[PDB]
Amino acid sequence: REIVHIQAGQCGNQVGAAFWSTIADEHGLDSAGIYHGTSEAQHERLNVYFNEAAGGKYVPRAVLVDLEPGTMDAVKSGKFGNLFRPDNIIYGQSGAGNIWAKGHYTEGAELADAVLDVVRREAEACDALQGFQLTHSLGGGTGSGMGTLLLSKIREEYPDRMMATFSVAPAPKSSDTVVEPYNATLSMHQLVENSDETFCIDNEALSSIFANTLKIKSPSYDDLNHLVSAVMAGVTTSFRFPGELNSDLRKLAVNMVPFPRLHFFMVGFAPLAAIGSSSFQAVSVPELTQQMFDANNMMVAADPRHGRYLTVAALFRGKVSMKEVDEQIRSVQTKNSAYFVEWIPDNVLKAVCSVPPKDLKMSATFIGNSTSIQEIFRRLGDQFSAMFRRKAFLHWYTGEGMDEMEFTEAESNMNDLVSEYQQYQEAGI
Amino acid sequence: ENETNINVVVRVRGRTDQEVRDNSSLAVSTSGAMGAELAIQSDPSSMLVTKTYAFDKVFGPEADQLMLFENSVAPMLEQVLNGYNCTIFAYGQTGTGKTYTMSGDLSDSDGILSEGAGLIPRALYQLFSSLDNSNQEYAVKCSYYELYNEEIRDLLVSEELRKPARVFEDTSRRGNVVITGIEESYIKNAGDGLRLLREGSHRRQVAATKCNDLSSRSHSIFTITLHRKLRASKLHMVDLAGSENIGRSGAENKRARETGMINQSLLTLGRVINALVEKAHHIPYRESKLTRLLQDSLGGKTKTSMIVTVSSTNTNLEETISTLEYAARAKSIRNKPQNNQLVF
Amino acid sequence: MREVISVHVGQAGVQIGNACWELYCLEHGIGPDGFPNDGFGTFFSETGQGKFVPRSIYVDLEPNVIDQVRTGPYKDLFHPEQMVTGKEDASNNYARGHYTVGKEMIDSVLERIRRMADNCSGLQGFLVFHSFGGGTGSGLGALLLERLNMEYGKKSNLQFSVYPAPQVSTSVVEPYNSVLTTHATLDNSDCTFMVDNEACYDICRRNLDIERPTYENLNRLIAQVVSSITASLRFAGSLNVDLNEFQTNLVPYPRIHFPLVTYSPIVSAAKAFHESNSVQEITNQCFEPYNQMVKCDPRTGRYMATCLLYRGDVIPRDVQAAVTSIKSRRTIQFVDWCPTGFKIGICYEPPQHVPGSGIAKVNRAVCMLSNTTSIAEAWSRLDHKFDLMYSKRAFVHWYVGEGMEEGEFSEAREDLAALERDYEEVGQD
Ligand SMILES: C/C(=C\c1csc(C)n1)[C@@H]1C[C@@H]2O[C@]2(C)CCC[C@H](C)[C@H](O)[C@@H](C)C(=O)C(C)(C)[C@@H](O)CC(=O)O1
Ligand SMILES: Nc1nc2c(ncn2[C@@H]2O[C@H](COP(=O)(O)OP(=O)(O)OP(=O)(O)O)[C@@H](O)[C@H]2O)c(=O)[nH]1
Ligand SMILES: Nc1ncnc2c1ncn2[C@@H]1O[C@H](COP(=O)(O)OP(=O)(O)NP(=O)(O)O)[C@@H](O)[C@H]1O
Ligand SMILES: Nc1nc2c(ncn2[C@@H]2O[C@H](COP(=O)(O)OP(=O)(O)O)[C@@H](O)[C@H]2O)c(=O)[nH]1
Ligand SMILES: [Mg+2]
Repeated sequence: REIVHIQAGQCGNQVGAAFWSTIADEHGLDSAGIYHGTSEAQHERLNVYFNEAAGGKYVPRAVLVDLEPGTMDAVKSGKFGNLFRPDNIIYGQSGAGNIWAKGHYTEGAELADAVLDVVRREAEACDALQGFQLTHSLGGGTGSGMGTLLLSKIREEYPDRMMATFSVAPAPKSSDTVVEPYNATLSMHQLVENSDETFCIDNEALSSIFANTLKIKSPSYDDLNHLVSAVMAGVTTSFRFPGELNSDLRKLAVNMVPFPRLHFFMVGFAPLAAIGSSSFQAVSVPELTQQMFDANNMMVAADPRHGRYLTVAALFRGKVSMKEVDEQIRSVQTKNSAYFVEWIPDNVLKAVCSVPPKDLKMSATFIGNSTSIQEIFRRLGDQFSAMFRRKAFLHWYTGEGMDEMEFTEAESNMNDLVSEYQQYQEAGI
Repeated sequence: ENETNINVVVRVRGRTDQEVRDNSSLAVSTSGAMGAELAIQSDPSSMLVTKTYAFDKVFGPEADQLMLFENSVAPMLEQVLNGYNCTIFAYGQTGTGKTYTMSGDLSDSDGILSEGAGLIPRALYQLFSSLDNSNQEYAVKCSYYELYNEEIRDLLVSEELRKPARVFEDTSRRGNVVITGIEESYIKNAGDGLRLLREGSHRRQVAATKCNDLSSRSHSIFTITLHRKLRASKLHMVDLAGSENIGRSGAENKRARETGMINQSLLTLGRVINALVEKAHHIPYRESKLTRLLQDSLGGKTKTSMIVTVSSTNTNLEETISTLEYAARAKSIRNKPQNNQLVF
Repeated sequence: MREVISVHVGQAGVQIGNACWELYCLEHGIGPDGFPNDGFGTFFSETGQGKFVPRSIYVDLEPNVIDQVRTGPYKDLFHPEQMVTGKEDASNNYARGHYTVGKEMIDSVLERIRRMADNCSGLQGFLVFHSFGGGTGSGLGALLLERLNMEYGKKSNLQFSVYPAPQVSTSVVEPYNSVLTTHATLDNSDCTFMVDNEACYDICRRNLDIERPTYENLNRLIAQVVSSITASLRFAGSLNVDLNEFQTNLVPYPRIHFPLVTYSPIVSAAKAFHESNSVQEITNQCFEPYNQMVKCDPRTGRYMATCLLYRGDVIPRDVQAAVTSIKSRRTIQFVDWCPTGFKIGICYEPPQHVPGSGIAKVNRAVCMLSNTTSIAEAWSRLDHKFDLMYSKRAFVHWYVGEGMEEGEFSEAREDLAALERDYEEVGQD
């Protein structure tokens, strides 16, 4: 059971050094790549991400593709440079320009032939693929313009396996570049169709965690990307160890997705507290779940209280039994009858992994599916609306060769993705 | 008028000698005089008699081409000459006759005409026939391609060319869902209709089931552009593939694509009319490429006909009656026929 | 020898099956090798040396829980060619379960049965227990009976498949994978013993006073009623209740074959100490609904036919003097057309307790089985759910997208409601 990992883009690069650092520490690998086992769980399921080599040397399934040749040297010539086969590392010369219409016009047309060729032997050298991760961004060009074209090949290539993309979202307020309403919705056009699902993450929401819970007002991006690697590990936590139930990446997506259009999700994590709030916190299974339904613990700034939960999958790392979970959720589904969908009854999935984390007693990885996500999209389209009617910031896309009316196709795709959620945010049928 | 005009007809196939003489199949369909509600029963003088389904034109294993064609297609052939878009498509279980319904025979006796050739070669000539004697200028174009696993292959050309990016909308109308990146061809007469459709219908992917060696898997779609004179009414002749069961295919992973993804869009064809029994706050037309194209067809500005070809042999009771609820539920939806003289 | 065999499909087949064979070996006093009442090893195949092979086969599509058995304290017990693993899980998809990946794996399983079937002296019938909620045991077990009852014909078929209920749930396609299974169980199985995960849990909270029970504490309750039926014959007792006899004393009609399970006494450590154990007060426990295995209301409905399997030191006249204290005295009337309602046998030897559960040693034990009319509120819980899960056709594209036509969804609710039309008709005075 292997999956294929892609870090397409600059944000793909700096999440991956945050990703694989907490994965290699989780199975007991060092910072170099040699093995140091704790018990048999770390001996048998290193067959999830890692291909073998001579001795106890392990190589992760990864391709890390960028167009900007600078920041790849921060992980190649930088630390963990002995933990990637440099044939897998592949990157051109010219920068994108924070342009969707350039990473999908010309640069993918000059790398994604040779990028996909490296993906060939990584896929063939396992027995059974499971998923195909392409954790990227939507803001800049490389993570988006290649992030769609490298996506759209694989559905034409491997029409069976699954897609788990962790594309980060632009912010309604704290946005970072100026091409964000164009560089999102073009990528949102390709990502609704070909991707199986995605997990949105917004930085403006992520800043609210450190400003309310951990009480740090001066973090770093390297500190911030360190936090998302919880739920990166949190998804395949149920599989990489001896579990008790419902252990698969597929067992999530077969019943987290009611219709094959919506596919989008909200992410929460628990517990987390500063060193001042450390010991005074207790670690209880009812005490965790009350954190997981707060709007101060989500990774997208849309209010979940404002919407309704279609589906909820709870994935727990540690020592936790069955009705410990549910009996607190019983009181939750009484206090929140305006928050649960009625026409889909019994909307709670649960998943228990029987291995604790490091330096923790229990943990709770949360997957949510609100109807609040259309509001960010309506926020995104409203940002799109004033940007397009003037047709400013335009000829750096058509000048590369994308059609003018092709945007209106994407907005019509974008608007329709918004337009399915208003059935269900007010749903008595 | 502006009524609830949605045309639905049912014509079952005929049993063979080995089937019912072994199986003693259902007694659910009549000899097919006119459309009337029959029954749902098996072991009829016993405790399985449930209900009937109200019909428009039920026909048993008795109906022929010109019995159907003069009453179903021909009152809408005049609507095409009247300047209106029309839509005709068939549906049913696999191996029942819905490929026979659109394109039936390849006899093609080119002295005069063919016999039993299906609705499209009857609607081919009988639009070229009446157009020859109505004292106006005419120009005829067509485009014939297929739909297969969320992909489009041009059945007009055998070359390996496809769409550049995506299916396009327009800012002119809402009912347009235009498909560029694909060729339409010019047609002079009735003698050029079958001339391109012959090799054109051969370009599709006729797979082989355990049941039939002819029950294909693609979605044949036959579009017509009529530039008579200044005006143009597009006409949709659409084939649909079958609702394939699990065990009656022998399908491996190469066959499961044209099993699963085909049934994926046929299920999608369910909810796009299951949401029109009450027409709530969203109409999910954009779920697959089969229903984006039929957006102006299904409940839109276009007159729409529908064929439900089922099997009367007891190969099932699962979707023996389940497929007839599609015409039964979504009968009562309305449209709006609009005129087309394109002002230059 | 009155021989029996086992199969196990899904993790419910594994985890209940892990607890079944543990409790068996302590009854027959064997460890991994054996022998640290004379023989009677109908569960076991005898080798020429002493390593008794349990007549069983585990079937799972995902090699996760099978590694636990092949590495834990029971890898030195089984026949490692018999423990067949799959490649990729059904993953809560009955179409993947019953048809697609199961077809590519049944033909390394069905022939594996036949070698174990042709080694039988004379085989009576056997047991196929799994879950309805999950993927593989719902789907592959559905094909596993119809590809067996086609072959072996007049031989008996039982199943102890575990059943979902609205309080505690794990997956959210549990309405779909139950009612898509019950077509297979209607015409293939002679009988089934459905059991809840909730009433199984609640007795571990109330009548065991264990605060947070785990699944092995759930399963050791479950496997004990399994021991109290088959191997109850395999101790020499004063009476005999044969596997044929359940197929006479509990089934008036070929469709009414859904008994319930009730076990007694289930008393924790500090409470049997300070308690006696009569014959009569323990049979009084049996007709209390607090020892019930499926969340139903038996005092509302009537009983078509009952069965009481006593274990331990039992005199057979407190059978008769106390059964009329239940039958002739109490409020809960029987069916007017069933004239007696009771069948009862006495097995002399005591039940065996595990040394690591809250349950304690007791000199007598009753495994109540009864075909009631109050189980009609079990199917109404699912068919009301299966209604609203279907009325918008949500979560259907993961089934029809695999190959199942929707025509079974018509016949599921048509047959299941008509199956409830016999409980309202036979139970109608
Ligand atoms: C103390 C503690 C949890 C806890 C609950 S009860 C108990 C006893 N311990 C957390 C770890 C908790 O696992 C997360 C989710 C660890 C989450 C990972 C992030 C990076 C840290 O939580 C974040 C605050 C940090 O960057 C620093 C401050 C460096 C970390 O040390 C903080 C930090 O990680 O400490
Ligand atoms: N009785 C019992 N039921 C359990 C136990 N653990 C889980 N279950 C039930 O088993 C269901 C899951 O069934 P599975 O065996 O995993 O189904 P599957 O087809 O094997 O699915 P996967 O193997 O996980 O792909 C859960 O929904 C629970 O209802 C247990 O210890 N005892
Ligand atoms: N009503 C009918 N009358 C006479 N022949 C029929 C009829 N229906 C089907 N056939 C015969 O059935 C064969 C064609 O198979 P067909 O039944 O059309 O498949 P299908 O139902 O259309 N499936 P598919 O092609 O996958 O969409 C030909 O031999 C036809 O003559
Ligand atoms: N360093 C860092 N930046 C992030 C992260 N998530 C999102 N971003 C920002 O999101 C935007 C996306 O830009 P990006 O695709 O990386 O730039 P590109 O090189 O043009 O593709 C930039 O402003 C990034 O800084 C993260 O985890 N770390
Ligand atoms: Mg057909």
